[PDB]
Amino acid sequence: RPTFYRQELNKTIWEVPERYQNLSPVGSGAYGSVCAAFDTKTGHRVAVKKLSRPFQSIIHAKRTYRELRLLKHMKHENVIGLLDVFTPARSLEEFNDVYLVTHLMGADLNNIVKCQKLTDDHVQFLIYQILRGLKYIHSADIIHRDLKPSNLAVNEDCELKILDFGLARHVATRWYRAPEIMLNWMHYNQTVDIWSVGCIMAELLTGRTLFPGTDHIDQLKLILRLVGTPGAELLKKISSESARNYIQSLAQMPKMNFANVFIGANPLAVDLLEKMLVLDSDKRITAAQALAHAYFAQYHDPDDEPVADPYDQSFESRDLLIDEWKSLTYDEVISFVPPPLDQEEMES
Ligand SMILES: CNC(=O)c1cc(-n2ncc3cc(Nc4c(F)cccc4Cl)c(COC)cc32)cs1
Ligand SMILES: CCCCCCCCO[C@@H]1O[C@H](CO)[C@@H](O)[C@H](O)[C@H]1O
Ligand SMILES: CCCCCCCCO[C@@H]1O[C@H](CO)[C@@H](O)[C@H](O)[C@H]1O
Repeated sequence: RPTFYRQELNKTIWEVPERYQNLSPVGSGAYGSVCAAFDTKTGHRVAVKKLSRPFQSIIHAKRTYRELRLLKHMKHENVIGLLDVFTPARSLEEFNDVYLVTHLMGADLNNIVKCQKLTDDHVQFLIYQILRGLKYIHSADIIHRDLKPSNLAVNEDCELKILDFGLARHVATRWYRAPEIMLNWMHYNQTVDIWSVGCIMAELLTGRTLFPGTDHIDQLKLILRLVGTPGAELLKKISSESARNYIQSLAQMPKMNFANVFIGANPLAVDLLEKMLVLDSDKRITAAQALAHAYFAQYHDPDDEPVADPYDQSFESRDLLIDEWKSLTYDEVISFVPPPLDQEEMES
């Protein structure tokens, strides 16, 4: 067991192994509090995330366990991978905090979009990497649920990683969210993530948020203006008569021609955007289909787009006591094994 030390940053107490020095805040959010640090054992900068009140309620306890299970499973070049997991607790009875460590990226995608106007080639490589990491996530029967520029970060080579997963089941921008999430549809497709990819791609191409809604209804207002009011084939799938009547009451909006909306973009990029930003989720392109789209011809390698090991998420169906959730999390902390050092990291 390493020696821990305590330190206050922007009003939150941090207790970490001595290996981690130079703690500086990165951000404070609903996910948790996040610091940058220098890992004196590896010589790399890391991001450290302290779970906020992990066992305050059944919901929070399950959500803590969910996040740790998820992150322990993720081993892919374009997905956040866990370098370390620790708690200052010496015993399960003392167990009340969880810290998660990953490599510190250079910049998130809000900062790249504000820093430069990306070339088409850059947009290809960034979106390709998101879809590559997404193929992996969907292959484990996971929906990310919260792809957005601040959950996407890159290094000096524009190598990209998908970060924090959406932990809601059954503060946080709406701008990249699939309309069916906002409307309580309840049996979501993995293609909610594909909707979010399309919103991101649009923004990378234009420099501007595609759908910057002011609130929940505005968000859907802006979506329907671009993709149109729902077609007959989609209306067939909506049980509620009152819901259909309200839609039929709207000013009927046609789908806009994306070639005109994104005028100047690579026609292949526009074609791919049309296949992502479809209202009907059954008709959105999948991550694996999108990687085979001609827009990615320069980067697509069918033999280097790996899939995930099966992911046992039978826990999602459990209703357990808070003490069991806390206990199962603690077992996961204890059993964690750090990945190996890279080959490039060692010499002769
Ligand atoms: C110079 N560098 C920069 O400015 C930036 C670096 C990053 N960056 N790099 C990695 C990383 C990981 C997380 N989350 C996290 C974590 F900290 C630890 C373990 C697990 C997880 Cl999911 C977050 C917070 O989520 C938004 C930001 C992160 C973002 S801007
Ligand atoms: C008031 C206008 C809102 C329109 C929202 C679309 C209605 C979505 O409603 C959904 O329809 C699904 C299929 O019938 C059901 O499975 C879901 O329970 C229901 O919420
Ligand atoms: C009708 C109000 C505007 C929102 C349209 C969103 C339609 C999303 O598409 C729907 O996704 C559901 C899964 O969530 C599927 O069950 C439905 O089959 C599919 O049509």
